[PDB]
Amino acid sequence: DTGNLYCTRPVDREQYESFEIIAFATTPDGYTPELPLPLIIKIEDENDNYPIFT
Amino acid sequence: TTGVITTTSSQLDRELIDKYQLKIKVQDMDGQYFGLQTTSTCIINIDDVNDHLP
Repeated sequence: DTGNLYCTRPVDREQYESFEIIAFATTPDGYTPELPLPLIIKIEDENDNYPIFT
Repeated sequence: TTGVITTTSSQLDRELIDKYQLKIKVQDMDGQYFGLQTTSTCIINIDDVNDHLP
């Protein structure tokens, strides 16, 4: 209803790097009258993963 | 007319996929254009049958 765009849970720079997501608009009667918006979205890194003896 | 939901395929395996999502709406005015409309989700949990032998 307002196009505010959020994430649901915490990610890890450990596990992931970046993400490509499409935004799009649709009418209530089931049709798509305009072009979609590709989004680009990066995970950011801190030292937060510990050192560990081998 | 009744909101009873069914399957259309036998392409189900709990040994691979154990949940679905499905998106659904109800609408008045027998579905016409100025029929007002309200949207929900449902989840479909797959249960197990014995199709792997030991």
